[PDB]
Amino acid sequence: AVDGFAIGGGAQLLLVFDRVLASSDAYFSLPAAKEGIIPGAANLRLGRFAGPRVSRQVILEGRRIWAKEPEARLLVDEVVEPDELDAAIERSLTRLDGDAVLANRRMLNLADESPDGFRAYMAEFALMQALRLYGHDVI
Amino acid sequence: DGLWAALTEAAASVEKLLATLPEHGARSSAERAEIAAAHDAARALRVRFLDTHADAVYDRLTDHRRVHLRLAELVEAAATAFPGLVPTQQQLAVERSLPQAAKEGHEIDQGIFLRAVLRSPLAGPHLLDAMLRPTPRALELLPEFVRTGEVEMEAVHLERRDGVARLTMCRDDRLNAEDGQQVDDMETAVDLALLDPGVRVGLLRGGVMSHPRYRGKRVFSAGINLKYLSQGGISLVDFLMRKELGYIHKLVRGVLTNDDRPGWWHSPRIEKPWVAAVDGFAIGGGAQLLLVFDRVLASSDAYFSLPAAKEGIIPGAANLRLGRFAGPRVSRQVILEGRRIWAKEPEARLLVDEVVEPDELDAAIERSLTRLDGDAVLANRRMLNLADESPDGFRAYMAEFALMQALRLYGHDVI
Amino acid sequence: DTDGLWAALTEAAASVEKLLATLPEHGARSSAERAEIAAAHDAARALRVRFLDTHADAVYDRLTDHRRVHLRLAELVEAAATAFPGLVPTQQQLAVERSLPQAAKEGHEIDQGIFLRAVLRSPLAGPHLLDAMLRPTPRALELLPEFVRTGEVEMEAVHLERRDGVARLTMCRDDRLNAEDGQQVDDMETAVDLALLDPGVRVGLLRGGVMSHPRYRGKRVFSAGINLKYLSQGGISLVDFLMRKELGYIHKLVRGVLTNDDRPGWWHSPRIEKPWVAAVDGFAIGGGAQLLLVFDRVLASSDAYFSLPAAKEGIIPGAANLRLGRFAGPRVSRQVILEGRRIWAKEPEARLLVDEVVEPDELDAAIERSLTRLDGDAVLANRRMLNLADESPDGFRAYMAEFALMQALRLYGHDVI
Amino acid sequence: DTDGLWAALTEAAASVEKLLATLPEHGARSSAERAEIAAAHDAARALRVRFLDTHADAVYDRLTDHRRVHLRLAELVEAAATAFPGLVPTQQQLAVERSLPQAAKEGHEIDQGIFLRAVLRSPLAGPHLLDAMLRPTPRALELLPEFVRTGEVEMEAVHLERRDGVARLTMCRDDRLNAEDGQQVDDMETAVDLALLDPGVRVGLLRGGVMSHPRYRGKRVFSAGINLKYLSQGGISLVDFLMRKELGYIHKLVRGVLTNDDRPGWWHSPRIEKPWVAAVDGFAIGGGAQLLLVFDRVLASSDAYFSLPAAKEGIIPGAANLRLGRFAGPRVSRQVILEGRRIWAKEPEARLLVDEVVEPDELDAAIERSLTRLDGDAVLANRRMLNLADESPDGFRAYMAEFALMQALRLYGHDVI
Ligand SMILES: CC(C)(COP(=O)(O)OP(=O)(O)OC[C@H]1O[C@@H](n2cnc3c(N)ncnc32)[C@H](O)[C@@H]1OP(=O)(O)O)[C@@H](O)C(=O)NCCC(=O)NCCNC(=O)Cc1cc(O)cc(O)c1
Ligand SMILES: CC(C)(COP(=O)(O)OP(=O)(O)OC[C@H]1O[C@@H](n2cnc3c(N)ncnc32)[C@H](O)[C@@H]1OP(=O)(O)O)[C@@H](O)C(=O)NCCC(=O)NCCNC(=O)Cc1cc(O)cc(O)c1
Ligand SMILES: CC(C)(COP(=O)(O)OP(=O)(O)OC[C@H]1O[C@@H](n2cnc3c(N)ncnc32)[C@H](O)[C@@H]1OP(=O)(O)O)[C@@H](O)C(=O)NCCC(=O)NCCNC(=O)Cc1cc(O)cc(O)c1
Repeated sequence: AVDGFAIGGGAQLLLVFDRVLASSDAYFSLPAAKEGIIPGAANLRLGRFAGPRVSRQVILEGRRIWAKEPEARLLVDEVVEPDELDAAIERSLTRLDGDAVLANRRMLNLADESPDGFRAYMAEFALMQALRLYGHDVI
Repeated sequence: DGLWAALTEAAASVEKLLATLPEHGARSSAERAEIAAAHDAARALRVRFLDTHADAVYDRLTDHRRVHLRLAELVEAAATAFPGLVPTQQQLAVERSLPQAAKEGHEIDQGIFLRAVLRSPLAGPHLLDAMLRPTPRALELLPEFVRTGEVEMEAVHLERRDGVARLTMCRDDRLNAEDGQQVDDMETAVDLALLDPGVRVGLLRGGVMSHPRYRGKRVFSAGINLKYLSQGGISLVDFLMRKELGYIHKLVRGVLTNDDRPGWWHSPRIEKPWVAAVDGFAIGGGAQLLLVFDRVLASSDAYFSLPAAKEGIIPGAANLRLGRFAGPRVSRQVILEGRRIWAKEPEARLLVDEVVEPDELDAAIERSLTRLDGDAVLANRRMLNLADESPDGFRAYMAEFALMQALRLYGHDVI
Repeated sequence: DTDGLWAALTEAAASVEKLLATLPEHGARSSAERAEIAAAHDAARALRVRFLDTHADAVYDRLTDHRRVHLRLAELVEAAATAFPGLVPTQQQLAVERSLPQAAKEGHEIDQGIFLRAVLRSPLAGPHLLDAMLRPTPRALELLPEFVRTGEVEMEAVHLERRDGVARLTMCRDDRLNAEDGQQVDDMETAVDLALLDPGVRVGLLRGGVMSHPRYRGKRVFSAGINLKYLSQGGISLVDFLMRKELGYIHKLVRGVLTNDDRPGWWHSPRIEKPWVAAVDGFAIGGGAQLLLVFDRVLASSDAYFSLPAAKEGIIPGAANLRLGRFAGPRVSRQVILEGRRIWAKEPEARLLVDEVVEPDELDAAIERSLTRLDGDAVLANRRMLNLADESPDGFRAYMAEFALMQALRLYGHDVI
Repeated sequence: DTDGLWAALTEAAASVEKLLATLPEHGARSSAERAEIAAAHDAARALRVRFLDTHADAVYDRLTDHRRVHLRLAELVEAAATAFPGLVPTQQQLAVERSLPQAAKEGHEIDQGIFLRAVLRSPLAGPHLLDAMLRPTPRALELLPEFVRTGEVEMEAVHLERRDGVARLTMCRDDRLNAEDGQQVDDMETAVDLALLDPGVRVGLLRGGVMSHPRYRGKRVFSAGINLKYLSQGGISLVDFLMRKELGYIHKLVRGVLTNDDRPGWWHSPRIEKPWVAAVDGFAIGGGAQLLLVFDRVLASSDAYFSLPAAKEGIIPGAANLRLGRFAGPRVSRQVILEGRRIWAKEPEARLLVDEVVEPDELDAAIERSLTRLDGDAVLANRRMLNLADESPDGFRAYMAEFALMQALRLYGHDVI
């Protein structure tokens, strides 16, 4: 559930949950673009959520999607006024209970992101990131 | 006929129980029920008298539509020339002293009056024309403003620059929360802006806020001051009416000037294009005004509402305009169900023109003012308004408002 | 008299009077026999107009003791018939007419059309006749007390109910998909009237009940429009249905009912008005979808649509021509009306007439939460203000004037049938 | 008459007449000499107004034997000139004014603007001058028979052609991408009267024919704005084009043509109207897109765009300021009219001027299939009732009245040139 805002790792995590809720006053970004480091596994996942086009407007040009703009539905599931977010949230948890969800979830992930896919990506990350750490402009 | 005195004994009885009874708050139940019944018979009579004698009453107060009188002036003049028809200065004074919760609702009479006046195809266009003429305090500070280029006033901060009359809502305490003193600095900011030959385009925005929840950030407006509302600080006439017949109307049609300066035959009114920029949010009157500018800009983090729906009062002339902006369907989701359109949701484009990130709003705004310069804009603007909202349309609406609002003022739940 | 028209008209008709009297019924109609009856009619109706263009207010003043007695449509046209023979059909003529094969009638209702129009075009009569069809009907004034004590009233077309401060109206014609006719128009006005008066009703509700016909069994439909049956046969009445609907209850939903100078606060609120909510199941077609443009809040179920179908050969769909515009734009409206387009609840342009489009298994819940959001005494004030800005008393009056003679024309235009 | 506002005016026109006749030719004039002649015009025009605010109906009654003779714009202003010297330019002065460049003209048209504005504000002469403009023109009337015969007219601008009940208009001006001008407007109205009085036509269609200019060779092109070069050069007549085309043919596409009490049913339909379908190829700029705001069905190509370019330095974009808001809302219409926005065929908001958008490949078949959906009778009785609610008689006239003098002032505004 997103209150206020999801910037950076905050946003990165939203690409791994089964259901994302956010109050209408929210927005999301990774706006480390011109100087910051690589935003984790976002470069690996944001693609499958909002295409290569948006994916780059976000991560490369530093754009941010506002909770209420149409394109926010590529990342979030539900968007409601903060003074009803609580119930939106509760009524949410009770919908993913059954063991039917455990199975379907599990297959869906097997399709979205696979073992080789994550491994290959995390490999290059290990180094790429290192270097991006000790890089003049990020420092 | 003999309607007058009829009305008179009516205000008579009322005047009576106006002393015999104990302070409001300790009456009972044929105590209350009796004053209440009284008033009704009186106000009921105030109406019948005016339905047939408004034009007369108006003619006597203005030497037959020969002297333009602003709202305050007109109602006052009405009081001393027709005791019982509308409250006197002092009478109101007693009222304003008490808290909006315990008043006898004497404003409702001004509501019944001002209504009948605007309902006439003779008096109404005149009371209106009269509320379009430059405000004295404005003609007072004009020369000083023209030479200075800067006028500092409690709620508003005017400033001419590059041909722009930039107004800046600066309640560095209270989120520009409107109040009948702002409605004054505001109507003066507009006039000066319109009469300053050096101004071509107007700009309305919010200054930086001092309050902790918003220190260092601009805020457009938080609607009306809910506080003074309960306390008895929101004048039906001096604020709620003066507001819609005063500056807000000027932003549409301009300042009715005196036959002086070449062109008056084709343009008795000086109008200019205005541009509103929204920072943070436009709640209430803040939002209401956005339905009258030539160009609205807003940072992507903004939203708008009038979310007085289940208890509050009528949101000004919104009920009259929001329709033409977003259909009867949305119009009601906003005003009736209390919904708010977020700057970035698609439906925000029914109200705003441009929406950009706050760290580029400044340029979006500048590049905006330079686009409404030519005299081609003055003409096209003027015709567009003639189509969108017409004279009869506004008059009819403002009429019923005069009363409807009055009553919505002294209504249990709003209080 | 002086004018002269009253005699020209009095004779012009006198002619038709005879000509009809002599010639046989229709179809026998030798032949250009008709061209004569034709011309007779045209010269007569042409005269009915000129007379009223200059004497409507008078004629109206005599029928209502100078705008001093409120008379409903039926009453007014009847009163007109006996006091100005030739101007408008008599209870009898209409009888003869209302018992023939629509496609073979002289078209006397057209006379009723020329009257309703001139009467509404007048800024004198106009307001008065309409404030007369603001006023609550007798049937309801009569039924009110039992309603206040019971909270239940089973009528033929509608089923009224008071539950939780909500006037639940339920168009219940399951045999025809809530078709349309004078009894329906009579039950709806009565029902609406009862709602508006019941000091126990804060908000109104209109939904269709479950249908019993085999095509849509178990489910419920909002309305399937005007009963075509009864228009073919003849006999969708121009005055007891078409005009009544628009000036009576449909207009009450917008301005409330007009009460006598009884209660305290009349001087300021002569009419009792409350918000209304309409929920759509299955569909609204025809008159049904016409109503949608008068409701404060509106729900439909995902899998329905809204259309006014008669594009190429039907009639005029009431005030949908004065209202759709304000709702979806000049192109939308001409699409819906002129080219019979249909809109589905789940398509974008649907949010132009619908406030919420909710899965059928969730509709009950949505409806119930909306009835709880239009409570206040502010919502009543903001409602009255908004309707004033949308549909000014004048615009409506004007549109109804022409509609009465135009719908009348369309009600007989040979093609219609 | 007695209040002698006329002698003031008369008196004033002289001070102008003297100053001109005794001061050097325009550009030869000194700063002071400029300020003086200019001061005289203002005092004169200022007086032209005051006189008419109180005597328009009179002046109008004398020029038309008390609203008893319908006179078109040209006729009326001419008649006004000879019967009230000083009120409005004579044919001669208009002749001279034309001889020069916009900006050495004394701007006499402004007077015709003050005149036309006074007449239209009058609830008496207003609707009367407007009915005279709806009457069919002498040229059209002249050609009505040969059109009924041949089924084809071919004027310098348009090219009319009956075909299946369709009055196919085609603004063929390949030389200029169909830039409006004085003649173009004449043929347009003639072409529209023809389509309206020819019983053979049921549905009219406006479309731009193939171009002949190298840049566009081979492609059809709806419209490319008003003929500029004349705005520079002095061909745009405030009356014979700007006003005519609004009060004339463009208004006939809405209400049709007012006939005489000839054929039967005139008592209920004094005007003959029919549906229209414009089709946009390439683009629709200026006056062109102004036309789309009154059609019954707009077809547009995929590559087409719409705009009202007369933004920064120009003249009012026609009754567009009266209609645009109704199709796109106050924030649309200003973006388009004030800021100069341009709407493309394939973008979302194009659906709020256009009904269909199809690839040039198939636009041709599409236009056809729609030409056969407005055939109906209700499609006349729906059309007519929609246009009444869309744009009121008062509403339109109010606009026109202020347009006449606001636009007259634009022709001469310094920027425009
Ligand atoms: C805007 C808010 C949501 C901000 O929430 P926060 O971030 O929670 O800030 P807050 O801590 O609440 O407020 C910041 C600060 O501003 C003050 N503030 C905020 N809103 C107001 C208003 N409306 N008045 C006065 N002071 C205000 C608030 O009191 C705080 O100072 P403190 O009380 O000392 O703490 C909140 O302030 C709020 O809900 N205000 C209610 C807004 C409102 O409902 N206005 C009602 C509008 N109703 C009309 O305009 C009616 C109207 C107006 C007209 O002009 C004409 C007409 O015909 C009809
Ligand atoms: C709704 C439908 C599409 C349903 O299709 P199906 O699922 O195919 O059901 P059906 O088998 O056709 O009909 C089910 C059932 O309802 C009956 N039914 C359905 N519609 C009607 C109508 N309109 N009248 C009478 N009975 C009807 C139908 O006759 C069936 O019973 P049977 O005849 O014995 O079989 C169909 O019934 C239909 O097309 N109805 C036409 C709807 C229509 O065009 N109404 C016209 C509306 N035109 C107006 O309201 C004009 C108007 C009304 C006003 O109120 C005011 C005004 O000023 C103008
Ligand atoms: C359409 C264009 C963008 C086309 O660009 P291109 O492909 O670059 O073609 P061009 O080479 O410029 O023009 C092709 C050809 O058509 C001629 N042409 C194009 N537009 C015009 C106009 N408006 N007038 C005359 N001739 C024209 C142009 O002069 C060329 O011939 P040449 O001059 O000999 O070369 C261009 O022609 C253009 O910008 N025209 C300006 C369009 C314009 O602004 N019209 C102004 C509209 N303003 C109104 O209608 C105001 C109005 C009209 C009314 O009817 C009523 C009313 O109340 C108010």
